[PDB]
Amino acid sequence: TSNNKVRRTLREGRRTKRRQKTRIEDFKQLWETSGYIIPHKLHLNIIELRNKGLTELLSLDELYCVLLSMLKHRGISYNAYKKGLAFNEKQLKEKMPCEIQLERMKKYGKYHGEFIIEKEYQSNVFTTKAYKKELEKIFETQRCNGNKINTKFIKKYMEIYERKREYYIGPGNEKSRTDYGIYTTRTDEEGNFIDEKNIFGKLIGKCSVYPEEYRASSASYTAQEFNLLNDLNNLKINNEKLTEFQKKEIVEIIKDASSVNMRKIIKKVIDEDIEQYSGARIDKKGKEIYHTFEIYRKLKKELKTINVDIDSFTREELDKTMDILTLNTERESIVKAFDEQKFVYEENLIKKLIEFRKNNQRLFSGWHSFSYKAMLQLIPVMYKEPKEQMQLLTEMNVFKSKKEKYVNYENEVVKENPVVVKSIRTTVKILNALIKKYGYPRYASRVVLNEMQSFFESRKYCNTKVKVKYNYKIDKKCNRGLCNQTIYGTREKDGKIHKISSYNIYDDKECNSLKKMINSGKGSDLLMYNNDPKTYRDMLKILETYSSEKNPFVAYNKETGDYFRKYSKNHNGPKVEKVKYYSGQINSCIDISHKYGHAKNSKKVVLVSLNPYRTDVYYDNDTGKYYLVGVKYNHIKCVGNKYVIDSETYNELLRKEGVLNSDENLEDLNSKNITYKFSLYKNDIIQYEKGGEYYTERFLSRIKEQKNLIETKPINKPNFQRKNKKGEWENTRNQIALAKTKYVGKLVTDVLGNCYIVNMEKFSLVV
RNA sequence: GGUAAUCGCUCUCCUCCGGCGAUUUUAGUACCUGAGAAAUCAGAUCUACUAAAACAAGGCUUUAUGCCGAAA
DNA sequence: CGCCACGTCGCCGGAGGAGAGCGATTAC
DNA sequence: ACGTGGCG
Repeated sequence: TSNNKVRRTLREGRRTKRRQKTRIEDFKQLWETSGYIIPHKLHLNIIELRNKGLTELLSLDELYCVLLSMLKHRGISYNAYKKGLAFNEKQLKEKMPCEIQLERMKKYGKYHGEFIIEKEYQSNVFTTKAYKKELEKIFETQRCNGNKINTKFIKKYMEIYERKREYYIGPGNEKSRTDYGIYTTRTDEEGNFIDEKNIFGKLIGKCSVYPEEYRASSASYTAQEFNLLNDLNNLKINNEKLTEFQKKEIVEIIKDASSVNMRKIIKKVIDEDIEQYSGARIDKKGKEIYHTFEIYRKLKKELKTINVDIDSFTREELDKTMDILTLNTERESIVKAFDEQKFVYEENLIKKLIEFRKNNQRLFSGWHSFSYKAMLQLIPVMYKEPKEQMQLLTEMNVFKSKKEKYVNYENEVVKENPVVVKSIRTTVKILNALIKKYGYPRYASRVVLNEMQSFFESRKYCNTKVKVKYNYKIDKKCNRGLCNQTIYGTREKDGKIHKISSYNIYDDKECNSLKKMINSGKGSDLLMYNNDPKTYRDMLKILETYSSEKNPFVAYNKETGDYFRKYSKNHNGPKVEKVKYYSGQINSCIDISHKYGHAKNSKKVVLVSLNPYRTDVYYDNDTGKYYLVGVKYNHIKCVGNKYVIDSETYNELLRKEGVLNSDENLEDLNSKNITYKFSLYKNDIIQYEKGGEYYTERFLSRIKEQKNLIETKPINKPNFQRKNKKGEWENTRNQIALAKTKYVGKLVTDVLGNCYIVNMEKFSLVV
């Protein structure tokens, strides 16, 4: 679902960012080990340094800065994007992208790939060929100008520069075993690591007859033999069926033919006129559907120029080579696969097959359903006995069943969409529960229906009529969405630290937001944009003259044409398109400013909207006080199995909620009779006694700062939180203070519907 | 009805390799305001432009085409 | 202290498997 | 969906 697509985008982005950091670090190491020192003062006018280096000598500092910049924007190697590519192509016939960006700076003062200007589409997404040409020019100029660079440095820098792993290798290396790439963590009997040649190979589907074998590639010898036998076997001519001798002769002729016209060939082999035709699959659109050997004829006409005999090839060698040509698409993988195959190939054949793959890719459309085992079992009996393929399939009746495992006794069905997997898991859980209690009377739909029918027909004396649970559960996992990204920068006003969000003017919704903020007087009181007093009333002047019911700036550039700039006698003011404004205080935050060089917990840069994990109801028998000590996702140091809250970052919430003082700790609880009464997770069940009616409600989380604040959900349905008025469902919250109440209770509820009352739990420092 | 195989045309899922961004902190310049004839200085450090770093909090040993980390 | 309105990340490009659906069919 | 200040 959208969530796994998100997980993927983040994983790929993280891998690319980490590969970029490694690139920069390796460049720094090469700079150190080559006899040069990293400078301390960095230059900002990088592009002008590129222009200088094209012709004139550059210092070590300038060269270091330009190389560091180059390693970050090394371009792409092989709508607005394609049109921008066309413009870079038409401008690259004379010059390199550095000069184009120079001109963009000179006449527009910007570089990035967003240049709506009819409209022109200047951009920054260039091609690696131009960057490499620029690097070659720069390096040659510096070398000819008596620089300190030696050829080893340029060669090694370009080796670092062109770091690009291949899509069929993935992450991990020969010492960093991960199950996401080629170098895996599984160990053999000797303890050595396991190494593959291509990742997609294991993903190939199984055969439809023998479920322990890999399918065949539809471009080989045996595949085309089988398909041409099926096609010519079905045809009926002159109310006579083709005989075995006729089948052999027609196969020999069609293999030996260059262009196929089976009306003519068939009348030649039969030696009899033709009055009627059946089995011919002429398209109503005007195409004569035939299964003649296609890859055969092209391979014959191609390899016969260099005079290489395909008939000299064995069947297994041809099938194997046709499989590798099907899967492996690049030169290196193909060469390694042909090396692994002990058969010896001339380099001419390798190049010949590679160009054949690259020019007629459409032939290798996919994999034939069967495997080579069933195909080799079928073809000889297909040739000897002139019978239809479907009947020959059921002769050995190899499609018996797969009920052996089911009569021996989820994973046997789960293995056969990451959402319906969970759905069917819940279905089978409930079915087992009801079976143990009492009672036994699409692609996914077909699979699940067949599995249920098979399982219920495996039972003895069963007469079940199978004629044709939305992931409620609970949450118990760690390492979920920790925070909501969006790094925030915060400032200070009269001793209070306020988080600052910028407002985009050029968005209609935000244009209306600024409209209602300015008109209500709630903007001028804030000190944002008050640092320029003259630059503020210009907003009002532009606004009230052109208020309307649209974006005032849109009409401003439509009528006047000029944009909005900063007050200046010389009209030198940079354009204003985004205006910051205060948001409010921060109470819940993640202290990050220590990752910017600032002091610990300086709160200069924060991240907001943390997520909850658990809250532990606490009860003392001395007076029955309430301590709904909550826990959030940040306080957990987990990875898969070690859901450890740790000793610290748990007593601090304990103390803030009032359980403990500065001295008392997690061991000073028995003294006041303090221990768990429950352990509530998201989408749990809790009891309440508001006003002495018992309200059984779903616990969600803790919010705000007020002590004993619980958010509740209607037991019945979370999708009906509180419908207050006639026909509106406001998402009203159940912010409630549990400072003065007297009861709380959990009802562990399995799917069958039973309710279990819970008592003093063990502890929560799992692993 | 159901099953297998083919051909052509239209949608979805998983995995991998990259690019352009966006948001922040620090620094420079412009824009503002004082001193100054101006330059330049100090201070504001709001609105942009340019560099570097951060980019789920955090963890590894494999010190590198390094690795994990937002879904059963 | 209790209410209730605000506000939260996008776009491209190359692959390769694996699922379906709709038309023609050949049949069990 | 659901945190998380401000303003009576």
